[PDB]
Amino acid sequence: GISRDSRHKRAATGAKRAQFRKKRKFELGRQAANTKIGTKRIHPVRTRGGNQKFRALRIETGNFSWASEGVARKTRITGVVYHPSNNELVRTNTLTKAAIVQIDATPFRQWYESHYGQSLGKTSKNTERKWAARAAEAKIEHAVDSQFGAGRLYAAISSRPGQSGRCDGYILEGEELAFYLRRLTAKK
Amino acid sequence: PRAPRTYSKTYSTPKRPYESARLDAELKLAGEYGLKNKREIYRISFQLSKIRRAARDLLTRDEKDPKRLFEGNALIRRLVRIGVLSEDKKKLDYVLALKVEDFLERRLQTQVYKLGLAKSVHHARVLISQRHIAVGKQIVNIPSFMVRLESEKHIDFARTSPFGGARPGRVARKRAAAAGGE
Amino acid sequence: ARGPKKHLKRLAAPHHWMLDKLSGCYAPRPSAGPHKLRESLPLIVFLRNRLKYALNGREVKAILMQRHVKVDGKVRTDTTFPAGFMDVITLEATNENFRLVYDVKGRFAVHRITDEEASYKLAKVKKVQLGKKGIPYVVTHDGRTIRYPDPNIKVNDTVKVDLATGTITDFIKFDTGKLVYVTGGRNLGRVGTIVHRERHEGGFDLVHIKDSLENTFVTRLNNVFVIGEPGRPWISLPKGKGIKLTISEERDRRRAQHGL
RNA sequence: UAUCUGGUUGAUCCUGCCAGUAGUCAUAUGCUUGUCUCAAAGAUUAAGCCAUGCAUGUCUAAGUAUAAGCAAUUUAUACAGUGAAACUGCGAAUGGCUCAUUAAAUCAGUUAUCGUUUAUUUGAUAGUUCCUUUACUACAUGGAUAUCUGUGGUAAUUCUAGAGCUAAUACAUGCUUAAAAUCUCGACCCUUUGGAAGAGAUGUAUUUAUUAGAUAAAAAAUCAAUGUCUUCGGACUCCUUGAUGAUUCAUAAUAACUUUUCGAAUCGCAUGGCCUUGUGCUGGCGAUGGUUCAUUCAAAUUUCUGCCCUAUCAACUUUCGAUGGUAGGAUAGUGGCCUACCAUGGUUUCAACGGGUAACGGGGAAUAAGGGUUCGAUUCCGGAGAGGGAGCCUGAGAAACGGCUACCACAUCCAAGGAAGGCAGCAGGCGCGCAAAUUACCCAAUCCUAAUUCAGGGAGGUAGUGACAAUAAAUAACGAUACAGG
RNA sequence: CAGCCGCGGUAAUUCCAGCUCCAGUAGCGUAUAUUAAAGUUGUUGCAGUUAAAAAGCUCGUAGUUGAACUUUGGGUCUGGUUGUCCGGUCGGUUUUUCAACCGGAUCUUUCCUUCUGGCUAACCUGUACUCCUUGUGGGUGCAGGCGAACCAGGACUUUUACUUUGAAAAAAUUAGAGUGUUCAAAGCAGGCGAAAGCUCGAAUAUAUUAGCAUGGAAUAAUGGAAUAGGACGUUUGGUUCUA
RNA sequence: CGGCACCUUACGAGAAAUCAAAGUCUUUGGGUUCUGGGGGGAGUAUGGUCGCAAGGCUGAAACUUAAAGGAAUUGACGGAA
RNA sequence: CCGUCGCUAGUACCGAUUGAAUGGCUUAGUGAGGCCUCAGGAUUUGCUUAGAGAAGGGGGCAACUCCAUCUCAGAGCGAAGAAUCUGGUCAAACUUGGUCAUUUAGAGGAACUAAAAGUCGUAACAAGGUUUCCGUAGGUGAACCUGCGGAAGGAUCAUUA
Ligand SMILES: [Mg+2]
Ligand SMILES: [Mg+2]
Ligand SMILES: [Mg+2]
Ligand SMILES: [Mg+2]
Ligand SMILES: [Mg+2]
Ligand SMILES: [Mg+2]
Ligand SMILES: [Mg+2]
Ligand SMILES: [Mg+2]
Ligand SMILES: [Mg+2]
Ligand SMILES: [Mg+2]
Ligand SMILES: [Mg+2]
Ligand SMILES: [Mg+2]
Ligand SMILES: [Mg+2]
Ligand SMILES: [Mg+2]
Ligand SMILES: [Mg+2]
Ligand SMILES: [Mg+2]
Ligand SMILES: [Mg+2]
Ligand SMILES: [Mg+2]
Ligand SMILES: [Mg+2]
Ligand SMILES: [Mg+2]
Ligand SMILES: [Mg+2]
Ligand SMILES: [Mg+2]
Ligand SMILES: [Mg+2]
Ligand SMILES: [Mg+2]
Ligand SMILES: [Mg+2]
Ligand SMILES: [Mg+2]
Ligand SMILES: [Mg+2]
Ligand SMILES: [Mg+2]
Ligand SMILES: [Mg+2]
Ligand SMILES: [Mg+2]
Ligand SMILES: [Mg+2]
Ligand SMILES: [Mg+2]
Ligand SMILES: [Mg+2]
Ligand SMILES: [Mg+2]
Ligand SMILES: [Mg+2]
Ligand SMILES: [Mg+2]
Ligand SMILES: [Mg+2]
Ligand SMILES: [Mg+2]
Ligand SMILES: [Mg+2]
Ligand SMILES: [Mg+2]
Repeated sequence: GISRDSRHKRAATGAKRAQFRKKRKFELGRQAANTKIGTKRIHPVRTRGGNQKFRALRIETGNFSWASEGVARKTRITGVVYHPSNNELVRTNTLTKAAIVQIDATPFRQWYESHYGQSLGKTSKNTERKWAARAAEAKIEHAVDSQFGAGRLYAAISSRPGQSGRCDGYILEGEELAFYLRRLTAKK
Repeated sequence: PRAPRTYSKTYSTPKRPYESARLDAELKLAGEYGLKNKREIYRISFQLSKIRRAARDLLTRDEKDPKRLFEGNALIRRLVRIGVLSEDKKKLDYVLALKVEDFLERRLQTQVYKLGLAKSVHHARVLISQRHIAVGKQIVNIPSFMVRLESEKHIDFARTSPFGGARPGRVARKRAAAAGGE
Repeated sequence: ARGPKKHLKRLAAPHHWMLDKLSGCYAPRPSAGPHKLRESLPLIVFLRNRLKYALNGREVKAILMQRHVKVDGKVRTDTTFPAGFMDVITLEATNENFRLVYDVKGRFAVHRITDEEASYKLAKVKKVQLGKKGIPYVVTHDGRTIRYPDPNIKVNDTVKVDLATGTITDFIKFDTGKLVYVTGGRNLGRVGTIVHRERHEGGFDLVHIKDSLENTFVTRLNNVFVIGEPGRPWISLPKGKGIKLTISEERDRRRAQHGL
């Protein structure tokens, strides 16, 4: 029904291409998922070659990742903070790929407390040595720290949840992060 | 769905109908070699025509060079086998002018008459039709057979049937019966 | 149309079957196997039209069921199993061991091979990749995939496969001046040495190849198969031995050799 | 197998056409028609309408069988011989038909998928499911549902409501089988050369991150971090890496998530090897499943170039995607395929755009000096369609029509409440028309499908009708006598 | 009746019947298409003073076309390919006396793309000089080093058109080889033994549009050094590197 | 050297009048534009377009018909000489 | 030999009917049916130790030397799961309009063609009895006339000084 035909689309010039054949299944495109954040729901869809393809619906949670540390966690999402394609996805609050979001962050904090164990926002004798050996490696780019303190880390989700089902993304760092922040500021 | 069985409307009418001289010639030819129709003559012409065309084509390429050399040679050989070409003439440019008369002369029509057997062309034809004459020991009953020259000496009366002399044949039998009755 | 096509019409059937134009509507569609439809040979065509050990399809089927046929060690029961180039068909009753090898004209010649040679299969190299768990594996243009090949077995080389075990006996490196056998188009079935390799970035690597008669020809790389070193091929090739004579020459041969 | 003749004229030579002539697997028709082989055959009008019948289903030593079936007798004190029925499987997306659309579309050759899916195919292949480690599911886990047998409704329909049992490679659950190595955690001593008892995590898929996946040559000074062997001046040496023309490729690690895929509670034969003499632990020939990678069958797209007539179509496209961008969404995947935001492009007298086609494209056909011209519904390859247009289930593969759902148009069956339909399969009928065959015989061939030697097959063949077209040729021959020519 | 020309108006060879007779023959007529004929659609290949046809005239963008000029000539060897000179021979074959024809290497004021390196095959060699007819007949043999005998990587190509051979243009069709369907139209068959087994086949060629490949450099265009911002390189400084 | 101009043979042409171009064309190819394809129906119908109009440019078919033409030859004829 | 006006046939042309028909696009309004979607929960059950009557309800009075125990009130926790249903989306079709193409009735009009013998002229052809044409205006009963300019296919390749 909803097709991906280049049969329709007039032409490069403009001539109205007549309806050559009734559109096929292999040309199809399904209805959009546009996953929100409100109770965990998934529906698969039997695609071409069989092959299930999990559609995220109202997806809560997902493993958002650090770059500097090289880690990710069983972490909740809060809200759709800024989506750069369309702002209608921020009113309705529809999570998607490369939409900027705020991350529960508690899990991250916990992990840090194991990893380095110096705390963000503001025992045992040989493990002390280990701790000493670690830490003072990554100083973190201020904004991130603030987010951590808040309980709301700025990420960009990069799993396509309408295709994958999972809602796994990326803690924002550096220049891109800054840009995103700026955009957010402009919006608000 | 198997495949189209191929055919040729082989044997082709002339481009004018009533070229009087031509007609006369045709008639004469028929008389000479006892044909049922002009159709046969036309067929013969077509056969010869094709050969002529082939020869022309060959000529249009260089003799020495390959296709011309080989295909032409093969054609010549075939002609010789048939017995239309002579043994003096095996130079392609000789085939070019073979003539229909020659072709006619090579038929099992005439190669009965030429070898005696029949007596009078038409008679020979009739004999051929009526299940006599075996070129090998296999009964030919096509007049327009074209004898192989290599198997022209082998043209005999049939193993079976009369004249060859296996069985006397029907009327004779009747006569015998009558005699017996008497 | 609407999915995979299941028939093969007898005219559309590939010519190197050498099938009758007439005698039935269809030809046997060689099923999914280790060889490409048109570059294959089904077990019907082999046991009926070539060998004539079966007078008909039914007979062939019966033979298959009886399980005297073995295409490359394993048994086979499918009428239309595509036995392709280099495949070794052994009929255990008769002991008529065959390797499917091309004639100079192109069609598959019935090569009545000995029992000792019909044992391995020479096969090309299509790919060299690594699979899961970091294991390097070679692929053959003649079906198989063999794990763990000698690191210097690269693409378009040839490989003597033990066949019974399905391993690697030996290999030939593709290079200048190494006996090669042809499997594509106008030169299909010939045999030669290898002179050049026109590299060409993307658009088909050509190969200038001379035969025993010093007659040069060119083919694409995919259409060439490395059969040995000049003088010593690794397989017994049929009468003619990939020479391919001129038409005139052939004619001469025919009409000189009249031995009644 | 290069050919011209009649016609203006009072007569003449031209322009010029008409007319003849020849051919057409080009149709029709008019006469006629003995035989052999060969054989197209409801395309042209109406992709008009269709009574009836048939054209897809199918089980092996090997999925299930207490038919209260057959047949029965010298494996069943859980089963074992055949097997209706049904659930599971697979098939029904091939084939056949037809040419309505359709004019850069289809199609032809030519590339590409580093741009993807691919049941089947043959090749391959998964000790890590555990989660603190002093008493726990294995020599076999569960309850259903159909056949049946029973209780029925209905005017009807390949209609199926209730009970009773009863299975499965149904469909759900679910066991074993570690060593090592690497990464996160850790009782202290002894003032450095610092150095470790021991605790947790690490399959495969999934996701984004992140690293490796190297490679144009030789030789240094020393500044910050400061390691190994010290034969306590100091030395430092042997230091990893596939393929492509080309990658963020193959692929392998670090990190997590995961409504944790997968990881054989599977069927037929056969019944071996050690005794720690238990019925112990062990081991053969096969079937099917199941993972991504191959392959094969394919699949969508996609590169380049090529179409019939028309200017009595010169502008078109762009509000309602046109062209491009950015991002998303979707898709198996590429992509204005769709959405948001922005830019103003894009095509065109090298005929864009529009209109027409009594246009499906090509292979090819007819004609035939050379060049051509016309035709191609139609045996092969592609493409479309199943009255029209739409939508979707199942499935590896359908936007299927011998599947479904709707609306329109047509129509059937009725007890009027409601049911069922789709011959452009074959045969046949009407209808239309100048114009086209038997409601036959069979799977023996040809090949095709499945659980598959075994069944099925209007695909296919076999005849029937058949002057479509083509080939081969009987329709007296030899005498004698009798009358004439040479 | 008559395609057309035309026949019919009391002598019809053209109408309607008999006989003769012609043509074709199990076929032959008619109708419409269509191809040939039609050089009456013309590129090959037409016409335009008067037969139809030159715009009343000039201008003019597209298109279509467009003068001549840059590497010619000579030598020196060296491969063939058929006629010749006898068959030197058991109707076929191997040289010479000769030939034209098609190449190849070179040298001619001449580069054919150039190098960073791999292999330097070879002797331009001469290190010991001799297995040895009186010898420059002949080779065990390795420091300087001819590189075309090949690669494997740069550097950057004036770009076409044209033509070459090649690789690809499914089978059926077409052309076409072989072969006794009895002949042929066909068909892919067949053929030969002891007739205990053996054995030839199922070719070849076309299709030229576009793409791929290679040789050719005439023809036709295109391009380059004229603010030389040009070319080289023992430049000598530098500047930006990259590593 | 240049544009508004006779005679013969034409071997060149041409159906011929004639033509020194209307030649170098079946011994067919210097470079280009435009026009024509039996006669009539018809420069009409229609649509376009151009105009104040009259008209212009553009431009059919149905249907019809065996001739329409050209050039000359001999005649016949002419209120031609 | 040329026109007008007659007669008989046929072809097309225009043309009021607020014509008729088919199809293609198409405004606005409606909008079937599925797909996803928001829910919705007929029913089916597993595991919980949740108390039985049970006659060894685990190997001899007894939390059975209590067994997937006799089995329903549990109730909690699930898994699957119909009608029904909230928004999308694809969108057939319908309703009423609008539009392009092709057809097709069509009173009347105004043409053209054919045919052998109709009517009034004699336009052209001979200097055709005003020489023909062409363009153009204007007139007429019809050829046609007549201005103007042009042409000779002219009725002249000719008048010297
Ligand atoms: Mg799969
Ligand atoms: Mg007899
Ligand atoms: Mg490639
Ligand atoms: Mg001609
Ligand atoms: Mg005249
Ligand atoms: Mg006359
Ligand atoms: Mg004619
Ligand atoms: Mg029809
Ligand atoms: Mg089909
Ligand atoms: Mg990296
Ligand atoms: Mg990767
Ligand atoms: Mg995108
Ligand atoms: Mg066509
Ligand atoms: Mg059509
Ligand atoms: Mg067609
Ligand atoms: Mg049609
Ligand atoms: Mg088809
Ligand atoms: Mg119908
Ligand atoms: Mg449908
Ligand atoms: Mg049907
Ligand atoms: Mg079907
Ligand atoms: Mg039918
Ligand atoms: Mg008929
Ligand atoms: Mg059929
Ligand atoms: Mg009959
Ligand atoms: Mg007979
Ligand atoms: Mg008379
Ligand atoms: Mg013509
Ligand atoms: Mg003409
Ligand atoms: Mg004129
Ligand atoms: Mg003029
Ligand atoms: Mg004018
Ligand atoms: Mg020039
Ligand atoms: Mg032929
Ligand atoms: Mg005309
Ligand atoms: Mg709705
Ligand atoms: Mg006067
Ligand atoms: Mg007058
Ligand atoms: Mg006058
Ligand atoms: Mg007046």
